[PDB]
Amino acid sequence: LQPPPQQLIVQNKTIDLPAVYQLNGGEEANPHAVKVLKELLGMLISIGEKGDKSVRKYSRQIPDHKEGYYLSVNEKEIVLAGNDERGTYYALQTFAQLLKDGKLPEVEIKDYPSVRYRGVVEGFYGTPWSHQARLSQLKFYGKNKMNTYIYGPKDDPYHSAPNWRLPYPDKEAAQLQELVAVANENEVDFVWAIHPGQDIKWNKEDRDLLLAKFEKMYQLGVRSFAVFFDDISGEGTNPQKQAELLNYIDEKFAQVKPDINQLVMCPTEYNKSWSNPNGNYLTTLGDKLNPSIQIMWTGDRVISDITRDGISWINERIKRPAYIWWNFPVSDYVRDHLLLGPVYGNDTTIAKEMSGFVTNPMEHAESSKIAIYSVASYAWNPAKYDTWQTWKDAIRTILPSAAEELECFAMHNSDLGPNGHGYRREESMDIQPAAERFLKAFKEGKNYDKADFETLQYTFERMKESADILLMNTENKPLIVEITPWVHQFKLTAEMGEEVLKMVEGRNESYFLRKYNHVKALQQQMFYIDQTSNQNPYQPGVKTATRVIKPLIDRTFATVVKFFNQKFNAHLDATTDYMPHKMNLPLQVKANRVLISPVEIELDAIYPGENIQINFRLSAGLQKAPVKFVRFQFVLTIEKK
Ligand SMILES: [Ca+2]
Repeated sequence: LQPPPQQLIVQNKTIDLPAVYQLNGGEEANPHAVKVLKELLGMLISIGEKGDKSVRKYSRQIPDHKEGYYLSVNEKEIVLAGNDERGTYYALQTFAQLLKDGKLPEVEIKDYPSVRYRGVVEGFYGTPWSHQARLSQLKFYGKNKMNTYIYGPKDDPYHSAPNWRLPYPDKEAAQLQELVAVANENEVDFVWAIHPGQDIKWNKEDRDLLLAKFEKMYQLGVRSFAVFFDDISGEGTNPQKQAELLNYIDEKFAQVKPDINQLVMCPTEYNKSWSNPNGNYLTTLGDKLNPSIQIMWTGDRVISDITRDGISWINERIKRPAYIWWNFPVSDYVRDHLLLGPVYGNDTTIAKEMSGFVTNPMEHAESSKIAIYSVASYAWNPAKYDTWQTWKDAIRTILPSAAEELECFAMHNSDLGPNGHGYRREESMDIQPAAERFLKAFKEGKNYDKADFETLQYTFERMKESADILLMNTENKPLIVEITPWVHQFKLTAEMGEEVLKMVEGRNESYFLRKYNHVKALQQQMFYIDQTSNQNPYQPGVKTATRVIKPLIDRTFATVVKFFNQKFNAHLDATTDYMPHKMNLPLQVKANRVLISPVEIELDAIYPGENIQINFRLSAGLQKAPVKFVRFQFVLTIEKK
C-alpha cells in the first residue's frame, strides 16, 4: 500500500469481491468516492462520512483527523468510512490497491495523513506542462492522496510579469477551467499562484489589478490562491508591503468569499542561504502576516533536503509551521539530466513542524511521477517512509509492463552532475565498488577480479536490453517520448562500455584496433545526440550514467589505449569525448557556441563569426565574417545557428 497506512491489521485470509452486494450509503457519501467504488464492482458494503447513517456503527473506529478514514474488509462486510468527504475518497484509493484479481485481503485500516497539505508545485523554469500532462497528473495525485496542486510555471506570462495583470485569453482560460474541474473530481485543491513581484507597484492600480485577476480566476472555479515573491529583485522584495498585500487579499477576498481554501505565499527569502539572518525580512513576515496565511520554504539552500534543525530555524522566525517547497526532482538548472532516482534525505520525524510539503518537479511531467509518488508516500506517512521500496513501487505503478527495464534506466539516471546549487544524488551504487576496484587494479597493472569484469559486462548488457524495450513501449507513450533522447544516449553508453571491455581483453592488435575504431564511432554518435537533442538555451543536450558508468568507461578506455601505445609503440588518440573542432583543456560545443572548458582553435569548416567572449570584460562582434581559425570563459559564437 502506497502511501502506507498509519495502522494496518491483516488477517492472512482472503475473500472475493462480492458478485452480489448490498451498498449502504451510496446516496449520502462523497460522490467522488462512490463513483470509484461503482467502477470497481448480498455482502454489505457500507460507505460514508462520519455522521452519515451508513457508518454509525463505526463512528468510534474513524480516526478523528482531517482526511482520515476507517477501512475494514472481512467475511461479512466491507466498510469504507471517512472522517470527512476526502477521507472517504482516500479509503477508496486504499481499497483499490487491496483489490487483486477479484480478491481482497481481510484487513482493518485506520489511516490519516501526518502532513496537512501534500502535493506538487509546478513552479519551475522551462516549458510548462502540457494540458494533457496536467490532466494526467491530477488523476495521479488523487490516487496517491496528494491534495494540492499549485499552478505557477515561471514561464507562463499570465502568471508572471508583466501579464500577471491580464486575464488569461479564452483558450487558456477554458483549459484552466477544465483543470480545476478535474482537480476537484480527484479531491485536489487547485491553487492558482501569481508572481507579480518583479514589476509590481505598491499602489492602488496594481493592488486592484491583482485582486481583479484573482476574481477572474475565481470565476474559472479557482478556490485556493498563492502569491509568489521568489527570484525577484527591486521594490517588490519589501516585506512590510508584501505582508500588507497578503493581509488585504485575506481580508478583502479570502475571508469575504463563501468558499476559499488555501492562501499561500512564497517569500523572497525562501531558504536559509538566501535569507539575511541579521535582516528583518523573515521576522517581519512572521509577525505581520495573518496567521492563516501559509509561508513557503525550500530549506537551508535553494535545493536542499529538509532537516529538523533547518525547519526549526525558519519556524522560529515565521511563527508558524513552514509549508515546504521541495526542489526535487526539478532539473531546470541541470536540464541535460533526468533525475529519476529515489526520494530521500528529508527527516521522517518532523511532520508536526510543517503545514505542507510540495515537490517542484521536472518539466518532464511523466518522468517526475517517480518522485511525486514517493513524495506522496513520504508526506502521508513519513514515519513509515521506505525510500527504495517506494521508488520500486512507483516504477511498477508507472510502467508495469517494463518495470525492471525502467528501474535499470532510472538507477543510472539519478545524479545531477556538478552544479551551482551544490546538490547531488547517489547513482549506480550497486556497481560502484566493482567499478572502483576494477579501475584501481587495471590502472596500476595489478590483476582485476574476473567477477568485477563480469559484473560490468552484465550491467552493460542489461542497459541495452532496457533501452531497446523502453523505446518500443506503448503502455505510457508520453513517458517514452520524454525520455527517448536519454534512452538513445544510455544505449550508446552501454555499447561503448561493452567495446571498451573487449579492448581490455585485447586478443590481438587487429582486434583491438577494430574495437578502438568502434569506440571512436560511438563517441561521435553520443556527440551527435548531445548536439541534436534537448537543445535548450541553458544546459543543452543529453547526459546519462554520469556519476559512475561514464567515468569508468572513459578512464578504462584512456588506460587501455595508453598500454596499447606503449606495447606497440603506437600513437592512438586516447580522448574520450568526440570533438570535431581542434584546439590541454577540452573544447565544448553548446548550440552555436565553441567553447574552451574554463591559444588557437580550428573549426571543422568556415562559419560566419558572430562574436567572442573571453574572460580573464572581453567581447567583440565579428560582423558575420568568415572564420575557421581563432588565435590569442573563452567562447566563439558562430552562425549555425
Ligand atoms: Ca455524507
